[PDB]
Amino acid sequence: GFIMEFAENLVLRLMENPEERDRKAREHIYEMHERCKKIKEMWALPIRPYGFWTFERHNAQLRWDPQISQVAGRRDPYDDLLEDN
Amino acid sequence: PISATMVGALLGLGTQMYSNALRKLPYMRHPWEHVVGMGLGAVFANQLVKWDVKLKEDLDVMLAKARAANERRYF
Ligand SMILES: CCCCCCCCCCC(CCCCCCCCCC)(CO[C@H]1O[C@@H](CO)[C@H](O[C@@H]2O[C@@H](CO)[C@H](O)[C@@H](O)[C@@H]2O)[C@@H](O)[C@@H]1O)CO[C@H]1O[C@@H](CO)[C@H](O[C@@H]2O[C@@H](CO)[C@H](O)[C@@H](O)[C@@H]2O)[C@@H](O)[C@H]1O
Ligand SMILES: CCCCCCCCCCCCCCCCCCCC(=O)O[C@H](COC(=O)CCCCCCCCCCCCCC)COP(=O)(O)OCCN
Repeated sequence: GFIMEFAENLVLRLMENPEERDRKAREHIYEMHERCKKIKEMWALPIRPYGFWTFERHNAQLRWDPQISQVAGRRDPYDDLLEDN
Repeated sequence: PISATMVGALLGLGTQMYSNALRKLPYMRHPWEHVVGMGLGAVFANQLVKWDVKLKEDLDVMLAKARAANERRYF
């Protein structure tokens, strides 16, 4: 053929779907705003959590001392006296 | 698209020639260590990507746990 009859549909192939572009734009806005709200919530967390000491890793002694309160140097004076019988 | 190896190998070759130039040497003085640097860069980039994925998922778990713990004050 001639030049323009091919350059026309060439440019038309080069250009994209606008419906896809609009859908992607509204989508991206939706999830970006949702993620923005999520990050805003995340930044509100205090440095020290409400539980803190309640956490099992932050006790480390309520389940260690009971198995140590029997060794010498930690016993209540009234433990060795009546342990004989 | 770049597959974390076309960038890791390029960075390895770049840092090999970069260290080679800082000693005032010809850029391709020792191509065997150039190949070694390419391989090392590719391996390091792949490891970095995998570690990033693992690290992100672990961070998501940590944030979920922290949010659940913080929510308990209201309820
Ligand atoms: C220092 C200068 C950096 C200049 C480069 C900038 C150019 C940007 C491209 C950087 C680049 C490599 C980084 C190279 C760093 C250089 C090395 C530094 C040391 C040199 C010695 C990361 O780029 C992508 O990496 C993705 C990793 O997940 C991340 O996506 C986010 O992740 C989630 C997180 O959990 C987020 O939640 C989520 O929102 C996103 O999905 C993003 O970081 C980004 O999309 C290129 O992508 C590469 O990574 C992956 C992605 O597919 C590919 O391999 C994958 O492996 C499996 C996963 O195990 C997959 O199963 C597999 O399918 C896949 O094959 C590679 O083939 C390649 O594509
Ligand atoms: C970060 C993203 C961007 C960077 C990407 C990096 C890419 C990955 C790295 C690629 C490196 C490629 C290098 C090519 C391989 C060269 C190997 C040559 C090794 C070698 O010849 O052995 C000795 C050289 O010393 C040595 O080479 C060993 C000393 C090397 C020092 C490394 C220190 C690592 C520990 C600290 C890491 C940094 C921590 C920072 C917090 C002998 O040398 P000779 O025979 O020439 O003569 C004696 C001179 N003494």
